[PDB]
Amino acid sequence: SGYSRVLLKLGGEMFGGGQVGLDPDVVAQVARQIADVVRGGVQIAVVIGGGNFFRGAQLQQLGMERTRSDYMGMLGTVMNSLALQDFLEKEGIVTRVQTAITMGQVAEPYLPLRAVRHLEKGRVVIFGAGMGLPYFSTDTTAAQRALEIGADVVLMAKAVDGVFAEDAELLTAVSHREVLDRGLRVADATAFSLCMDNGMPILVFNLLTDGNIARAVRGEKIGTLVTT
Amino acid sequence: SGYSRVLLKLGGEMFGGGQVGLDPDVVAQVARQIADVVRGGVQIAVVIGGGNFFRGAQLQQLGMERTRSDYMGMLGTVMNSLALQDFLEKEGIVTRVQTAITMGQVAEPYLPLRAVRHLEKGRVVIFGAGMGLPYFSTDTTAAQRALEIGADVVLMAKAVDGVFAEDPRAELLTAVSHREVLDRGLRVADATAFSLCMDNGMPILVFNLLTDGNIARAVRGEKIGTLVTT
Amino acid sequence: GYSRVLLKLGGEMFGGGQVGLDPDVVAQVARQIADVVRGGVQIAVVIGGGNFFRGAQLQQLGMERTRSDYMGMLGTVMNSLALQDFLEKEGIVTRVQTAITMGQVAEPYLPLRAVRHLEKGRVVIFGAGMGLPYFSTDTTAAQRALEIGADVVLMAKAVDGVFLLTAVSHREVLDRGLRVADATAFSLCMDNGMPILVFNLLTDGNIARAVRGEKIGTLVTT
Amino acid sequence: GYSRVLLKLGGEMFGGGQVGLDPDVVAQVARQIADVVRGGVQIAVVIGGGNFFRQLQQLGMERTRSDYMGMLGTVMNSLALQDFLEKEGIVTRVQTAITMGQVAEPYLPLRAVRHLEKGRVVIFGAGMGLPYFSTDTTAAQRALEIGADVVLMAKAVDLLTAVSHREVLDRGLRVADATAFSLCMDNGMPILVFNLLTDGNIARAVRGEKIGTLVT
Amino acid sequence: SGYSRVLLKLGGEMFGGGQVGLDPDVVAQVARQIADVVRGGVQIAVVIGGGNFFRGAQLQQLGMERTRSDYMGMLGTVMNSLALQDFLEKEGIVTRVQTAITMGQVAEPYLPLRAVRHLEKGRVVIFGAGMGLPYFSTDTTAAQRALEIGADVVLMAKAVDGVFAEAELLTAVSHREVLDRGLRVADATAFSLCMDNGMPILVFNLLTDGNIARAVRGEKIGTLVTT
Amino acid sequence: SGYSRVLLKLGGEMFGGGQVGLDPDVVAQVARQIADVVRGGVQIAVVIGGGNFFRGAQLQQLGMERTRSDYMGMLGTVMNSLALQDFLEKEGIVTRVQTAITMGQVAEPYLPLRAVRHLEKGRVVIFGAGPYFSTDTTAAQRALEIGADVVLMAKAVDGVFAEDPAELLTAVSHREVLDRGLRVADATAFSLCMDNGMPILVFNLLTDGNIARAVRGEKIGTLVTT
Ligand SMILES: O=c1ccn([C@@H]2O[C@H](COP(=O)(O)OP(=O)(O)OP(=O)(O)O)[C@@H](O)[C@H]2O)c(=O)[nH]1
Ligand SMILES: O=c1ccn([C@@H]2O[C@H](COP(=O)(O)OP(=O)(O)OP(=O)(O)O)[C@@H](O)[C@H]2O)c(=O)[nH]1
Ligand SMILES: O=c1ccn([C@@H]2O[C@H](COP(=O)(O)OP(=O)(O)OP(=O)(O)O)[C@@H](O)[C@H]2O)c(=O)[nH]1
Ligand SMILES: O=c1ccn([C@@H]2O[C@H](COP(=O)(O)OP(=O)(O)OP(=O)(O)O)[C@@H](O)[C@H]2O)c(=O)[nH]1
Ligand SMILES: O=c1ccn([C@@H]2O[C@H](COP(=O)(O)OP(=O)(O)O)[C@@H](O)[C@H]2O)c(=O)[nH]1
Ligand SMILES: O=c1ccn([C@@H]2O[C@H](COP(=O)(O)OP(=O)(O)O)[C@@H](O)[C@H]2O)c(=O)[nH]1
Ligand SMILES: O=c1ccn([C@@H]2O[C@H](COP(=O)(O)OP(=O)(O)O)[C@@H](O)[C@H]2O)c(=O)[nH]1
Ligand SMILES: O=c1ccn([C@@H]2O[C@H](COP(=O)(O)OP(=O)(O)O)[C@@H](O)[C@H]2O)c(=O)[nH]1
Repeated sequence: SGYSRVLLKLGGEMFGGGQVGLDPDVVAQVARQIADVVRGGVQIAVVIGGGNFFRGAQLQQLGMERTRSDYMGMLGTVMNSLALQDFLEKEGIVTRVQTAITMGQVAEPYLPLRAVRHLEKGRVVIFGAGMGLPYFSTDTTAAQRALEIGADVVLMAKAVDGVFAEDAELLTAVSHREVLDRGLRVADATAFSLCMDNGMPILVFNLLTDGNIARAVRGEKIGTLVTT
Repeated sequence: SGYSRVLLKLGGEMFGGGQVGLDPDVVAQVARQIADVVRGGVQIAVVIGGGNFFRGAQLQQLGMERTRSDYMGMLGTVMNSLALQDFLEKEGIVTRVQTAITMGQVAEPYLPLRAVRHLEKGRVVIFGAGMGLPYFSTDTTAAQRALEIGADVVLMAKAVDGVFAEDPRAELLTAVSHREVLDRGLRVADATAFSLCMDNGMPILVFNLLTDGNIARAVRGEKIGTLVTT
Repeated sequence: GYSRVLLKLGGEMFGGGQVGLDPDVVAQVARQIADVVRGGVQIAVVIGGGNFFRGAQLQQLGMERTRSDYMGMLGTVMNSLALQDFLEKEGIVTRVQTAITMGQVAEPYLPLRAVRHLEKGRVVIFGAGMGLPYFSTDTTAAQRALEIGADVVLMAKAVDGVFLLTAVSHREVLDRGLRVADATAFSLCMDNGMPILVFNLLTDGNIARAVRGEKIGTLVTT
Repeated sequence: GYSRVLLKLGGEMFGGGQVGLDPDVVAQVARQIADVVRGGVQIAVVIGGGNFFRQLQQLGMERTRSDYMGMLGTVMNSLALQDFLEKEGIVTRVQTAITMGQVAEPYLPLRAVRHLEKGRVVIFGAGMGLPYFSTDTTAAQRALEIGADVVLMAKAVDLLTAVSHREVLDRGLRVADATAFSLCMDNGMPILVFNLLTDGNIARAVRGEKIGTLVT
Repeated sequence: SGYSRVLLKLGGEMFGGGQVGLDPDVVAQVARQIADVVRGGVQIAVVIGGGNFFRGAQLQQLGMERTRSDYMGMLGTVMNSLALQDFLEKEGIVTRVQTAITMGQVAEPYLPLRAVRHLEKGRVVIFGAGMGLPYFSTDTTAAQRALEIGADVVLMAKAVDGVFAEAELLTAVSHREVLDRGLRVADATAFSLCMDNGMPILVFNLLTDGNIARAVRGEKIGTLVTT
Repeated sequence: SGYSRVLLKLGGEMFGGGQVGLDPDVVAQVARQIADVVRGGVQIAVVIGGGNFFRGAQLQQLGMERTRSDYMGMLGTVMNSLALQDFLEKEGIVTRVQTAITMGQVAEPYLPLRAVRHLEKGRVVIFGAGPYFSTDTTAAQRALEIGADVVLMAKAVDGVFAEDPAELLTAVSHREVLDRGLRVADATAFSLCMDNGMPILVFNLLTDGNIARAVRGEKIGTLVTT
């Protein structure tokens, strides 16, 4: 039972708390939760999203170029990354932040072999700037990094308990292909492909209800498990 | 009578519109008013603030560490820089962005000799990431950059007409000495920004940027706003 | 006709159906890229690397895929430096950016600079794919095309088009099941409406005729 | 016997006779490294890349750019070795003379020694980091910088059982590239030419047994 | 009492020994003194001044451009930084030099997260090139580098015992009181940066053998500025 | 003669001129002599040493690691280079500082194809830096790479004497210096020129108006040519 190495995707919702900017009362709750599961010995890499600031396709619909707006939005997710790092630090947790856009003064660059040893060294690894590339999502970054750093599962942390059938019975266990056949919102379509095609399982759970991610990695039947 | 090269300081309210985030109505209007001055033949670099995302000092008081919160603030500065770049592109203006924190993929690093040479080429240089270091401000950034690139004056763009003896609810000042600002307690900039310009004789001009046509006035030498000098 | 183009070169176009480098192939490629820079087209090109290793074929031989994807990606810099040399001997100015930073071998990926190079009449070569495992070169050419703001993706093959449909909608190739490029890359093209033109490069003057706007190959367009 | 060894592997040791990569050859090359590691000797490996060429110097490429492609090819050989070692249960550390970060650790010699002392096998890819250098010279140089006891020139061929640096130069015997050989003869490194591919012959070699040809 | 992580300002006086250029006797003495406090267990980062070569404002007075002169003067600090690295290495002390103006192969760029990690590994971080920007001092660079790397105090290493009142050496002043008495501690702008963030400043005679380990243990030597 | 593009080599100890450090009174006149040349119409590239920021055999004896000791010298050349850039600009001369080690913020990297592009545009280019080589050698190599017609070794003696402690010789051949044992430049520097035909002109720099006579093709100093 259990997952030894996980990749946790935090949306911008987990930083802004719904609205724009930063909600310290959420990042605190967010950090107390990660810390509870690191003390259990799980190696946990965190991929940071950035919708509490900008989203590239949102700003392009307004008139801004998309490329320039995708960089704008990856830069927001570094700001979340520095903020998760501070709150995890007040929790006693050692952090290592890695950005896909290299910014030496601010974080070490993307080096996957070192990111894997940080974990083994018991450090929490924070991937910022997503994948570094415009026309991609942080959902897809979580799929990508999770496959490269040898994660056992991608933990899609949400503010509701799992995947329902419309917005309504919540279903606990589904095939990857079962999700697409029932037209379900599990992640990016692009992200889901990279996972399904490579057999990477995904767990959609309510990270904010107390002590749920620790339940998750112990193997308990928590949330929704997408597995092939 | 006339400034040849200028350094304009845009606070975060020129991107957030008073509020946290990005109000595209304001950058569009600021981008419109910069293009008007570029076609007039002024060389203009732009130091960009980030009040509309994070200030390190206020997050420090919420409990966050100052240095991490200051980096968050400088990262927000490049987000405003890229946004000014976009709107300034839609006005048909050629821009080079430079980040004090080095980010090859996003913008060329801070190289000051190339900066003044883009200006000579007719381009607008946008100075992102502040000074690249915590425990500083973009007001002080403007003071330093203006000095390093040989700007004739620091343009402190505000949304009011200038400095007034006493807040609001009426008496505006046209021309002040540097020591006049100090002896009277007027707020023109950071204590450090101002000291950096006063000690090196850089003039500061505080003016209402948002009234259509006014920056282009200020640069042609018009007696607009508030000029602190000598 | 097209102002900025992103041409995708597979390991076919360096190794030639065998393994390694067949310099008669590479030289003809350079010969044809040469033709279009004289034409006034801004061309950036993405280099694939199946004449050495493919990450998913080595993964089936036994090897770990991550480690093998990097092997594949270095393969493309070898192909990338090869094109550089021959295009130079055709008299063309090149500049090679790698998605995996190597400093001394080539400049890193600076996309705003890749585009000032095009504007200056130079040919930008995009090596090391996207610099990430679990991706293909076809996906790279879509991403790189949208980022440098190219008008169309030239999918260079050695057959002339796909089968010979001369113009097809983005949704019509999903509905008939024709093959144009990787499914991950095509969907990133369809979803952003980036056109893809599949054409025989190896016939003389074909690509020069493609950027000219001529009915050539198979054009996928919504 | 020998305590620390530098092993030079030609392109031949990766593609076999022909071009590209041969899993059989690489697998038996690693099987041989493994029972050596297990034997207690610290072993660092310099990797060549002749399996990615033929015609190279008949196309006219430059040598600067040419030499860099070869150097890139050695890093593909290193990653490949590292994989087949890993399946044999051997911990490795690939270093490159050309900084790459994302692919591999840079070349620091102090930190390579650290790795050997910690029981890991160091693979040196990208050669010397510069054009106009061979691999025989990278081997001669890195054997020196990490303090190896001997350079092991792994050939595919099996008779002189001992010559010396001052003895060979009188005969038409090429044991390695003349720039590499002139570095070893000048600094007192021995050179052992042997058949790596006869089963368990490198284990006998570092034990001190009469194998192949030793140059002192 | 004692300081657990410290930042040490060495002016040009501490390499040129007074005259211009470099004086190995002075530098050796300075490395001896740093080395024996690193074994004490102190994490120590050093900011290197440059008056034994160039000072921006002084070349400015001779006609030269300030901006260019400031850069001249910054490269002077790297020259000193390499000397201090050298003498400390010959004392068997692991050093790491980070330079504000990045040169790559001469030293590593400014990476502050990694500077505190060097200190935690027991290494001596040397801060060359000041802050990298014209129109600043290395006194301000120490005040800045000390706040960001988290140091407990700034050690203004002088050749005199401490801050005087023109005899009369002062053992402990408050920040506000230095400005009110017009005492000369550091820079004007360097002191403000310190005063405004509550960063203490100990001014002491580094040259008298054993004074810095003395200072670090928390003994009352020199002049301590605190609020 | 009539030299159209020249590589001027100055020993660093010239700028410190009398002591250690920098004597602005000397680099000032060096700048204004170089201006007369370019406003005359000659293209001029400059290499400067570092010997003024050290006391003679300072770090030869100090025990310093030679790689680190060399980097200290390269930094001093750049300090010397910026100081020249400044007075040459007050002389009204566009200048460009190129550094062998990339120092983006301080100057521009070394690209020789761009370096002649500067001289063609009436600008002076200044070469800093160059481990384990002397600035004599770098002057030899820059001069070759930028197509210079001649390497002007500006030294503090009138030329090359036959005996040394005589008569200063005015014209020698490349094979003649190696054979007679004459002090022209570093051995590696000299072999770089003699193996590539590159002529070398040794002349005293402290006497004013001499740089101008070198380029003009006055028969001054010692001309070494094969
Ligand atoms: O490291 C870098 C350097 C530059 N850039 C960005 O690339 C763009 C082109 O920068 P370039 O250096 O390629 O040319 P230039 O237009 O700036 O100047 P000149 O050719 O006239 O000499 C500029 O917008 C720059 O900000 C990066 O994104 N990263
Ligand atoms: O990386 C660099 C490159 C260049 N520079 C410095 O910036 C200044 C101008 O930078 P540029 O390279 O863009 O123009 P240029 O004067 O050299 O020549 P043209 O393109 O107009 O033909 C030059 O003085 C150069 O030394 C840097 O400081 N850092
Ligand atoms: O820049 C780098 C440095 C290191 N690495 C790679 O990261 C992996 C481990 O990275 P580390 O350097 O952090 O740990 P280590 O196991 O190799 O050494 P110690 O903990 O004992 O001190 C190694 O396989 C290395 O090659 C990179 O990929 N890039
Ligand atoms: O380029 C860089 C490299 C590193 N760092 C940051 O410096 C800090 C020090 O990270 P280090 O690489 O210096 O050592 P470490 O913490 O990983 O400890 P060991 O593996 O050796 O056991 C890290 O937190 C990193 O994010 C940067 O800011 N920029
Ligand atoms: O590889 C990446 C990662 C992020 N982004 C941009 O940065 C934004 C960050 O938001 P994100 O979409 O990642 O996710 P969310 O915050 O909703 O989880 C994206 O939306 C894109 O606009 C991008 O362009 N490429
Ligand atoms: O050199 C600099 C420039 C800016 N900042 C950061 O910039 C943030 C906000 O900028 P600023 O206060 O200037 O914004 P404005 O109010 O002018 O919009 C602060 O919290 C600082 O951390 C910094 O730390 N160093
Ligand atoms: O972003 C990239 C680009 C390439 N590759 C690897 O490099 C190989 C290059 O193969 P590709 O399909 O691109 O080459 P082609 O057949 O088009 O020549 C891929 O298969 C992967 O193994 C990768 O992992 N990521
Ligand atoms: O951030 C910095 C650091 C140094 N300097 C320049 O380098 C000189 C070094 O002076 P410093 O006071 O630091 O040396 P000290 O006097 O302390 O010996 C300064 O005067 C400036 O000319 C600078 O401009 N910015």
